[PDB]
Amino acid sequence: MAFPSGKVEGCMVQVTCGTTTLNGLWLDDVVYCPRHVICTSEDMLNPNYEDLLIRKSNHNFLVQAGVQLRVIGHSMQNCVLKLKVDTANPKTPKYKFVRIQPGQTFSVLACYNGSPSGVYQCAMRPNFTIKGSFLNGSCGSVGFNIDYDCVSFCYMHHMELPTGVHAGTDLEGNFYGPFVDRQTAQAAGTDTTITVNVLAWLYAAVINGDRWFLNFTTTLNDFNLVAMKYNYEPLTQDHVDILGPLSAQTGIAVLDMCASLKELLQNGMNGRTILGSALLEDEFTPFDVVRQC
Amino acid sequence: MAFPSGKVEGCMVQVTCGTTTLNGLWLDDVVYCPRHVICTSEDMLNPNYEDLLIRKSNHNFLVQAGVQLRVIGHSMQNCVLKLKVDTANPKTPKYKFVRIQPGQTFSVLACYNGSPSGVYQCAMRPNFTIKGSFLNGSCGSVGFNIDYDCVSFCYMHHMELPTGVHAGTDLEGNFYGPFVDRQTAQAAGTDTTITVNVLAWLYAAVINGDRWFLNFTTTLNDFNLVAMKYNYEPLTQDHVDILGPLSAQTGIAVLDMCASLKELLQNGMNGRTILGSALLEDEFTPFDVVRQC
Ligand SMILES: *C(=O)[C@H](C[C@@H]1CCNC1=O)NC(=O)[C@H](CC(C)C)NC(=O)OC[C@@H]1C[C@H]1c1cccc(Cl)c1
Ligand SMILES: *C(=O)[C@H](C[C@@H]1CCNC1=O)NC(=O)[C@H](CC(C)C)NC(=O)OC[C@@H]1C[C@H]1c1cccc(Cl)c1
Repeated sequence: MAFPSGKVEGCMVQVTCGTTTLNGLWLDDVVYCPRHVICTSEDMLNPNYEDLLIRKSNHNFLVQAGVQLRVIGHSMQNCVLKLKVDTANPKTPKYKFVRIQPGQTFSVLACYNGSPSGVYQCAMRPNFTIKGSFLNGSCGSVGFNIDYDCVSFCYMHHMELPTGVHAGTDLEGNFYGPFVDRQTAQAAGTDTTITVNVLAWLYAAVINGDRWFLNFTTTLNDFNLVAMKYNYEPLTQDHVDILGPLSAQTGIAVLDMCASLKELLQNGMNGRTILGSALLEDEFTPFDVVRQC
Repeated sequence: MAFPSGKVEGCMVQVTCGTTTLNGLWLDDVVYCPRHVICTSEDMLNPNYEDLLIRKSNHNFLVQAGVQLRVIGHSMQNCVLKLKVDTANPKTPKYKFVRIQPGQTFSVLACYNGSPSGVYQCAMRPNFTIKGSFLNGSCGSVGFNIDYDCVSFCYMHHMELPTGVHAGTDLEGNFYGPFVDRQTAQAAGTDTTITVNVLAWLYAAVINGDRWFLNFTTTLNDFNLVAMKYNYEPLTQDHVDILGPLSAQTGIAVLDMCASLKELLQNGMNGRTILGSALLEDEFTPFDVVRQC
C-alpha cells in the first residue's frame, strides 16, 4: 500500500537538455531535477558538472508542464539542479524537504517524460539503497510521505547500481549512501534486514488472523545474539518502545514476538506463508502497520 | 505498482445514513455508494432493502465532500445506491463503467470517512473474489484502471468473506461472483491460479536479469495436463497470443517458458527467489508487464 499520489502528480514536469529528457519537481517557482540531465553520452562517464553547467544557459532548458515554462535562473545544489521559473505552480501542496533514515519507508511516483505512470512503496535499505523498479527516463521521480496534508519529499531517483538496486538523493542533492552521479561501477555495503520492520510485519499478521508462528521467549541480548548471525539489524530498546502500541493492540509481549521470530530464522517457515508471503518482509514500519490497523 | 490515484481522489466523498458512514463516488451529479449504508445493526443480518429504502428520504443522506452536498433524488440500482445531488463534481474525470473479467487487475484506492488513505493493485480472482486489505468503513472504495486519460471504474467494495478475501460489485451494482449484500456466511468457489499471469511474471523476471529458471519444452495439451493438477487455469491459444509481444521482446518461445514453469510446479523453486519472491505470482497481467517494460 502506497500513499495517494494526487498531490504529487500535480508537481511533475518534463525537463529537457540537449537530447536528454527526465522528470522534474515543480514546487512554488522552482523545478528540481537531477543534474546529469546536462550530460551527453560521453559526459556521463566522468563529468565535470561545473564546466558542463557553465556551458549552459537558461534557454537551453525546456521545461514542459502538461505548456512550456520559461527559465529565468538556474543553480546547482549538490547533485540536484534547481530551475527558477517565471510561473509558480498553482497545484503546489504544503510540502517540506526531509532526509529520511535507513529503515524508513516512502512512496515513489514513477514518472516518464514528466507523466505519472505508477506508484509503489519502498524502503531506505540499511546500505542506503532502495529495491525499486526504475527504467530509463525514470530519473527525477521522487519519493514522498504524506503527514496530515503535508507532502514530505525525501527522495529523488538518479541511477541504478550493478546489482540492480537503486540510488538517489534527498531534495537538497545529497546522495543517500556512498554514491556519486557518474556512470561507473559502484558497490553498496552488505545489506541487512530491518528487524523492527519484520516484527511489525508479524504483528500485522497476528492482527489478520495469521497465528501459526506464535510460540518460548528470550532476552533482548539473547535474540540479538541470534539475529547478528542472519544479517538482522540488532534490536534496541527504542525498537521495543516503537512496537509498544502494536503490542498493546494485540496483547503479545514484544519479546515473545521476538522469540517467535528467532524460531522462524532458525527452523524456517516450513512452506507455510505469513500474510501470503513465503519470506520475512522488512519494508513495513510499525508506523505503517498502525496506519493500516 | 498501482495507477496514479489523483483523478480518483477528487471523486471520493463521505456518505452518512443514521450512524453508518462509508465512502461514495461523486461523478457528474451522482454519488454512488453501497446500499447497505441504509442498514442498521439489526438490518444487516437479512435486510429487505426495498422496505428499508422506502422508509428513507433525501434529507436522511448526509454527503460531505471535504462541504455538505444536498440530495435531491435517490434510487437503487442492484446492490448500489445512487444519489442525485444539486452540484456536479468539478473534478469529474473522463470515465466509464466497465465490468472486468477474472484474471484482470486493477488499482484500489482505499478510503475511510471519504478520505483517501492508500492505493494498491489487485486482481479479480477466478472465483470472483479479491485478496485485498479492507477494514471497517472501507466500503465504497472503488477499483479502477486508467487508459489514456480515461478512468475505467470496475469495482466497488462491499464486504469481507469468512476466509478473509473480499467481494463487491461493478459500478452498476451487480456483484462479482455468487455473493449477496447481507451479513451471512458465504463461500467462494475453489480458487485457481491465473496461469497466463504467472507466465507474464516469469517474462518480467527474464527482462530483469532473473534467468536461473530457464530450461526442455512441451505441447499446449501437455503443459495443461500438468497444470490442471496444480489448480492452474488451462492455457489456451489466446493466452499464447496475448504473451506474443513479451516473447518477441525477450526472444523466448512461449511454450519454452511454459516448460520452465512446469519444472517449477513439479520440482519447486528450491529456495531460490524470482523477482524477489518465493512464490509464483499471478496478479500481473501481460498488459501490466508491458506497461512496465
Ligand atoms: C535515468 O532515468 C537513469 C535511470 C536508470 C536507467 C537504467 N535504470 C535506472 O534507474 N539513470 C542513469 O542513466 C544514470 C545517470 C548517471 C549520470 C548516474 N546512470 C545509470 O543509471 O547507469 C548505471 C549503470 C549500472 C551502472 C554500471 C556501471 C559500471 C559497471 C556496471 Cl556492471 C554497471
Ligand atoms: C464496510 O466497510 C464493511 C467492510 C468489511 C468490514 C470488515 N472488513 C471489510 O471489508 N463491510 C460490511 O460490514 C458488510 C456489510 C454487509 C451488508 C454485507 N458485511 C461484512 O463485511 O461482514 C462480513 C463478515 C465475514 C462475514 C461472516 C458471516 C458469517 C460467518 C462468518 Cl465466519 C463470517
